[PDB]
Amino acid sequence: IVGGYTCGANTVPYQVSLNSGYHFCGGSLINSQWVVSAAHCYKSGIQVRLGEDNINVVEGNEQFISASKSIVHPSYNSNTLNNDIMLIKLKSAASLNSRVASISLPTSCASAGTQCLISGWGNTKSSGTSYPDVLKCLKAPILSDSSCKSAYPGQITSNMFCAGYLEGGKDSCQGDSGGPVVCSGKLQGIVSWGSGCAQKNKPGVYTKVCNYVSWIKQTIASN
Ligand SMILES: COc1cccc(CN)c1
Ligand SMILES: [Ca+2]
Repeated sequence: IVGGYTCGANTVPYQVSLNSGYHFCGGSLINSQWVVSAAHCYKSGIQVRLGEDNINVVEGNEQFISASKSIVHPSYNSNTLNNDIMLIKLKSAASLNSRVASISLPTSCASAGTQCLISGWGNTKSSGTSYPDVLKCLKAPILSDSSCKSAYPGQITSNMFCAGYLEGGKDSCQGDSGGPVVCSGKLQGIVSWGSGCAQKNKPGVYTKVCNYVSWIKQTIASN
């Protein structure tokens, strides 16, 4: 997260870190046994880390649970990043509490201008590289479909939305991938793509979760 703030430990209880020997992506806990992430975050050997603030230190609220299965969306296209969503099932159910908690799926899609919270452990520089140990947060509005399409001609599908600031300076970044965009207590987005971080006229692009609720529910009910 570029241009954000330190969230504060365990203030984003659905936020998870996906670890394959190191943090590589974020995710969102949506029930005791399942995580939503980006399809581009797919790899084998994933351990889900919940209850994290400083990802380099054991601080006492963590649960580390290996994934038993990953399910990438059937329609994910890695080139276009259309349908950039994946589910990850935990080997064991997480113990839910104030600091480890699920986030509700959307019942409605959020509109442009809605204010959301985007979070992650990704790079904090628009030009350099600095990775924070503690969770970073950004408050950002959903952008209009027209402005998003104008920003990225030819690339925005009905399964994507833009959020952020056309002026630059505040954005998601590498390693934030897969993480949450939450608006009014519901997971409306997944950190997906962009062109660099925090550049003018290149806001972040997010998977449009409301489009996937039926798939998510059905998949969970049978797996
Ligand atoms: C270029 O790498 C990125 C990864 C996640 C999100 C974004 C959006 N600025 C960019
Ligand atoms: Ca930790």
